[PDB]
Amino acid sequence: ATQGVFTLPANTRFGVTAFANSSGTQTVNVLVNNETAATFSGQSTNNAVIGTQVLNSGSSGKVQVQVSVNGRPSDLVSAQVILTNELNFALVGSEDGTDNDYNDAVVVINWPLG
Amino acid sequence: ATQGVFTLPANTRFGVTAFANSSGTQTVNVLVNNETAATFSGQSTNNAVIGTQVLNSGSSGKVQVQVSVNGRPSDLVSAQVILTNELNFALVGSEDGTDNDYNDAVVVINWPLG
Amino acid sequence: ATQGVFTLPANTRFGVTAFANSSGTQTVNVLVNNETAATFSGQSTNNAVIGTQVLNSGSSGKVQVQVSVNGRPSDLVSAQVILTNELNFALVGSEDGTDNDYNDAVVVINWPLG
Amino acid sequence: ATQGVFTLPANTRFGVTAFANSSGTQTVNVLVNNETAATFSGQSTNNAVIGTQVLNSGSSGKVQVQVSVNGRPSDLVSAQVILTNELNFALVGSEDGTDNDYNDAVVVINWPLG
Amino acid sequence: CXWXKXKXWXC
Ligand SMILES: *C(=O)C[C@@H]1O[C@@H](C)[C@@H](O)[C@@H](O)[C@@H]1O
Ligand SMILES: *Cc1ccccc1C*
Ligand SMILES: [Ca+2]
Ligand SMILES: [Ca+2]
Ligand SMILES: [Ca+2]
Ligand SMILES: [Ca+2]
Ligand SMILES: [Ca+2]
Ligand SMILES: [Ca+2]
Ligand SMILES: [Ca+2]
Ligand SMILES: [Ca+2]
Repeated sequence: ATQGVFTLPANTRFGVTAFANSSGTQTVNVLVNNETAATFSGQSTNNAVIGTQVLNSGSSGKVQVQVSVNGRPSDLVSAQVILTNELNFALVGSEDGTDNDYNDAVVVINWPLG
Repeated sequence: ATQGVFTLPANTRFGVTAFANSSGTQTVNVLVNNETAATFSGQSTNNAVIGTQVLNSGSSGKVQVQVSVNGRPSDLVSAQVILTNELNFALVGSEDGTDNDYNDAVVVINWPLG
Repeated sequence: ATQGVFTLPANTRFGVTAFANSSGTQTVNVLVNNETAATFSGQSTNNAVIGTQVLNSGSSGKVQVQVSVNGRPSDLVSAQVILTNELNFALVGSEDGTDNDYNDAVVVINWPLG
Repeated sequence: ATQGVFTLPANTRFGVTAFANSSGTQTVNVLVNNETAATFSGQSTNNAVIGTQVLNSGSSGKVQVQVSVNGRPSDLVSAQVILTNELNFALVGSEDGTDNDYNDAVVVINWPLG
Repeated sequence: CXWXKXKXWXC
């Protein structure tokens, strides 16, 4: 099944934040309505916050996260969770190798803001 | 129900990161083995990272997130999510007032690292 | 924070299923748009399905779960999770006593159907 | 990434319940320690319960859900959610066709029981 | 933050 794709409420501010846990340099792209809105990159085996940014979900609300390592796409896992019917998290893990720890790039999207 | 308390695997590194969305100054305390292991403080209405750190879960694996504004505990919501039976997120939202957006401090704990 | 309250997409069929794990008789009421739409009662320490029903979320999409034992409201915990941006679960646990297993009535709402 | 595989605490009872939303006959297999522990088969386009059972997680705690239709494995999505650090849900959706509603068989695993 | 009149008389 498709992973890393989330439908947010339209034209809503959201945060996106990426963590690295791999010997490989991660590249995280965040697309909003199929346009590149953010790109984060870094290399850490200790959860460095290689990027954080406030974006807007736009007219469509479609947000997609893609992860790659030196051009090679990583396998993605994702889900969205809602607490007290109001606080939203969209979660992404990724695997760039063979150990299947799926933490090589971790991406957390949160909304509402403010 | 208790919120903001998570049983992690014993003696294991985890990441903790906090974001702020409030006019009030947020104080986030992370307890391991019932003692304060990290404290983050900051003010933002635009989801600014007010702290990020890697900690060890201690002998018991018990991790507790406490959020307060000028010494008064905020109301917490929380959950843990596991993706592909391996990647763990422990998620906390908090409400310091009456609008119930529960984003006033948002805390993300993730493991495993590395 | 309020628990057991979920905003569903409007005019959408959904399933609700209640399980019992308690020495006390559980009463589960499901309200749609503030009106009782289903009610299940039963005692089990074996996860019996004390009721399952298909309902429509209606114009409001507002769905609330009430759990009580002999007329005393239980302490509810809840969250919503979405898989591959399309499959939804609204999850409820509840505690009627002192041991805090929060399984005494468990309610799962799922959509879409068909 | 692997889906439908969950690690439960050892020697622990859990509930498994399967719902159908498809014109095709669903067969749901539940494996414990890689051996078939329960099988449900049925058909419904109205979320009917095609099986519910109490199982034990055994020495290993490894539980795997498989779904097929007319002998063809369905694509799975899954996750685990923990509420108030105590109540566990392991959730599975499956897709037998092309509309990607991932509800064709829905499997809910919950623990602890009792 | 707080329980308040006028965005904050009360705290
Ligand atoms: C205090 O109650 C108000 C406070 O700050 C506001 C700007 C808004 O973020 C609100 O959610 C927060 O509780
Ligand atoms: C919540 C708060 C903090 C400091 C001063 C005033 C108020 C209402
Ligand atoms: Ca890896
Ligand atoms: Ca890694
Ligand atoms: Ca608030
Ligand atoms: Ca706020
Ligand atoms: Ca109980
Ligand atoms: Ca119980
Ligand atoms: Ca389908
Ligand atoms: Ca279907």
